[PDB]
Amino acid sequence: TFNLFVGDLNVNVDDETLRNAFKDFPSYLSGHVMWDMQTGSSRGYGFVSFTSQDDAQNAMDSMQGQDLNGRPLRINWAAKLEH
Repeated sequence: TFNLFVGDLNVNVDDETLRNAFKDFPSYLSGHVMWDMQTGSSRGYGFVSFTSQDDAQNAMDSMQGQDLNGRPLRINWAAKLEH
């Protein structure tokens, strides 16, 4: 699969909100907002999965810096979180 890291999420963005923003893009599979399992609070980022690399690439480019709940989406290829 081909996976996007979606950053700069408003802490009020839940799974439903994130999924609704990406649901209709070609090859979309799923979306999840990350939250701190010791507090329950959103980490302000999430992931969106696709069957196709080209389709994940286009969804990223289409949504890059677009506003969701007042905050610009900061999108990149999913990768190990640093530091």
